[PDB]
Amino acid sequence: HTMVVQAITFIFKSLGLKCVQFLPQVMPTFLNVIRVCDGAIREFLFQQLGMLVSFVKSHIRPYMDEIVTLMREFWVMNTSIQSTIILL
Amino acid sequence: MKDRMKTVSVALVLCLNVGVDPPDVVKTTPCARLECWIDPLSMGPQKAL
Repeated sequence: HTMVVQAITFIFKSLGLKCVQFLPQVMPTFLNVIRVCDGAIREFLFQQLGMLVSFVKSHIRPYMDEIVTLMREFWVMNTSIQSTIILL
Repeated sequence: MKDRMKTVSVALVLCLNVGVDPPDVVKTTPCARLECWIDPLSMGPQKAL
């Protein structure tokens, strides 16, 4: 998991705004992984999602309806997840 | 109000190069390219202008 996610983030950074064309393929799976992954890596996924959103800016639009729900479901007042969510 | 200077002429200079996106344009889904309540894509590059 970790190496694959890091590779995807690197590719998006290297491509620049050209990477927007890949959102229909990546996001529908990435969010599902967040939904079903183990807690040990969910925090990492939130941090990488943060960076991904930063890279794609206003094109994230159609996915916010689900991103906000994932953010609310896991906001359990645990200091670590709170810091990660606040940065996100 | 003795100073009654008035506008006599208006110059309309348009650079609406329909069909061409400058390289610094971010596109496209929310672009809402509606100008003077016209959507240029339904008419073509000359009629729309």
